[PDB]
Amino acid sequence: MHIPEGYLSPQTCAVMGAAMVPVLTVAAKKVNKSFDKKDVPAMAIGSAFAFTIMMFNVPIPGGTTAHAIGATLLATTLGPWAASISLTLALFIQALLFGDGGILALGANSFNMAFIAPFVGYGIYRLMLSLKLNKVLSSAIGGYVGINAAALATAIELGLQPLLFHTANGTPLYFPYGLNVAIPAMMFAHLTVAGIVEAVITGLVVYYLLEHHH
Ligand SMILES: [Co+2]
Repeated sequence: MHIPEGYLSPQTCAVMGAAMVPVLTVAAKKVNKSFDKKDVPAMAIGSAFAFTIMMFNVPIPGGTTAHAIGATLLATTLGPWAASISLTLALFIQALLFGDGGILALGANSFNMAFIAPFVGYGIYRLMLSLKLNKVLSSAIGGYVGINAAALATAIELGLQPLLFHTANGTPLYFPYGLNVAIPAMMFAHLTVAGIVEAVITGLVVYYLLEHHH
């Protein structure tokens, strides 16, 4: 779902970045207060793991791409504030060193994948636990819902572009497809393939982690 450079207006990029700043600021303070050095390797591993699985995507006509993220997996294991930083780091490296997702679109992409995805996933995860579902199942359901919420956010950011940024003749200045295209396109991919892959990967790793072995 990574948004490439030029898909979003500079104004949209600026708003998303200004929203993402307080988040990461708060995240940073939360982690500083309750993580000790020994916990830092786990963030970095989670970060490298999310990066790796995100590289495996499929283009979506009408949208951007579809791939898993591991956002809820990081959120259930590191806490959402630390998942935030790990996931954002992965996105930073992807954009800056690999050209995957635009640089100015970084506030947008991290808002979707490094904020919405793990916080929705974790919230859902806590809910399922309170319904007495086991951690493996709750995390997997949280994963599905989280990635789909991020897909929706992405689809809405893109879809608003032709509506808000066009020439006097009504020609799109950036992303050219509206909500009518972007939402069914992005949501269909994520409700039926990417969400499931995400759920499976989340539950699997969570399972083996709980087993501490195999
Ligand atoms: Co993406």
